[PDB]
Amino acid sequence: QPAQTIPWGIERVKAPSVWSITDGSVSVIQVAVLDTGVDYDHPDLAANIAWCVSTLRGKVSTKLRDCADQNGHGTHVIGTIAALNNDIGVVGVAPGVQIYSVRVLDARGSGSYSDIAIGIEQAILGPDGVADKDGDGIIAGDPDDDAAEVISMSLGGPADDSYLYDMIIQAYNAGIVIVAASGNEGAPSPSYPAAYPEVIAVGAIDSNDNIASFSNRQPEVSAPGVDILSTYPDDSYETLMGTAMATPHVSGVVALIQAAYYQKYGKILPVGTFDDISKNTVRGILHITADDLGPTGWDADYGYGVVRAALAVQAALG
Amino acid sequence: TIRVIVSVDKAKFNPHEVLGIGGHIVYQFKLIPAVVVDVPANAVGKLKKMPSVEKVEFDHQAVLL
Ligand SMILES: [Ca+2]
Ligand SMILES: [Ca+2]
Ligand SMILES: [Ca+2]
Ligand SMILES: [Ca+2]
Ligand SMILES: [Ca+2]
Ligand SMILES: [Ca+2]
Ligand SMILES: [Ca+2]
Ligand SMILES: [Zn+2]
Repeated sequence: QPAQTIPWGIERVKAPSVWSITDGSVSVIQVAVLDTGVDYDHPDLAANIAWCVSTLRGKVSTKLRDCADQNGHGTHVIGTIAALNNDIGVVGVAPGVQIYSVRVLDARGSGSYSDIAIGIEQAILGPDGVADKDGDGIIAGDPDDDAAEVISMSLGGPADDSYLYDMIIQAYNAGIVIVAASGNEGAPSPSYPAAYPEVIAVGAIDSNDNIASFSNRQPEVSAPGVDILSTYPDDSYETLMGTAMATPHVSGVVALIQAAYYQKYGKILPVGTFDDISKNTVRGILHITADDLGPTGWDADYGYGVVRAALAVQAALG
Repeated sequence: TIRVIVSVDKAKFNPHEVLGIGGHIVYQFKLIPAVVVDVPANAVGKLKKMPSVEKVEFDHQAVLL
């Protein structure tokens, strides 16, 4: 194992300075990552893997074997959120957050919308298979439940289907923050599900703060997505690009916001909307504390700007 | 056979109805009124004809980004 380095993207989103307050290791907080699966014994990820599930072929399996990453993309994404702060490898935006790895993409990195919908349902239900055990309407942030608080989707397609949208709505109503990649075709607007109003569409910047030529336009926010070093199978590391690598930076930031808020106040913040510019919701905070690049204000390249954890957490707590 | 996802009216739907048109249930959602089903390609019209079926959608493809 190589000595630990902090990848430029983790630096750029201002995560390291948040770690004295929280690294996301608040018990009620889980991040669900719907992707190719995970190298579940990777030394730099294992301790943060709380649940491994697969929805491939409409069959829900928690057999490790069926949940393992056979592509690598998922392992990389997960590493960007939650690689462990230690002496090896890399480090995530939220290096102590619990991860739910929900495998909705197969070896080829392609997936059915049906499987992905099922995947969102599983992030909501949690290991116990029940959304709201005690029946009080609180799901995300309810310590009595095991739902994830963040759903991270580094994937997309061109189709807008009603059942998948209805499941997205269910997640939002459960109080879950939904984050997705804008797409990698240099298109005028985001793929689905990033283009739904309930979801945070994320574009990719490179290391000189320019927007990637491949990044689908009109995102909500943007994040490091070119030359991003992270964990990769088997028990190794690799450097990749895409709006897929940006997405987890944002999910990490959200995790830290919700974790810091719950730690101080024993509650989480509402999810919020796109137009939100208050300090009273997750998305509002993300928007007002984003590094505003390009033209003043929201713009078609960067969205509201580059997410900044240090500032988002300060705004949440104050 | 194709895989499709049907949006259903729970007041008229029963998973056992699918077998009648040659199909089988793959997954019943717990949180929305929809079912994933496999059916013969020439059975799509019959599903549509079912009073419990409000919408039939094809299973689309997403890719890693
Ligand atoms: Ca939770
Ligand atoms: Ca590490
Ligand atoms: Ca549950
Ligand atoms: Ca509850
Ligand atoms: Ca409760
Ligand atoms: Ca391994
Ligand atoms: Ca701007
Ligand atoms: Zn079948």
